[PDB]
Amino acid sequence: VYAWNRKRISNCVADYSVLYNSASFSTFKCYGVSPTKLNDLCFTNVYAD
Amino acid sequence: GNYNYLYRLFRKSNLKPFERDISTEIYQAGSTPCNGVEGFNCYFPLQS
Repeated sequence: VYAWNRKRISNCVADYSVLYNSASFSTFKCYGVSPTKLNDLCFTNVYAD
Repeated sequence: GNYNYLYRLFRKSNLKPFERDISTEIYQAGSTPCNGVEGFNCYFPLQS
């Protein structure tokens, strides 16, 4: 937690539907955008912490 | 904290103008249907 890894994801078709509908995750909450609109919206850069 | 005032933030469609929605039906967020039971991907449509 103190030193987390930051991975940059870009230049692709990022499908978040599998992660949204996956039951293996204990929680999946989105703040700035709707969780069901991730497959329609587009972002300049994505960083995975 | 006065929690008696409620508002709706979950609905699958935008309202027609001058409409009043009193639906208590649980909003379905995920692909799995919600048979009146809330939980994961099944949320109460009203927030206090």
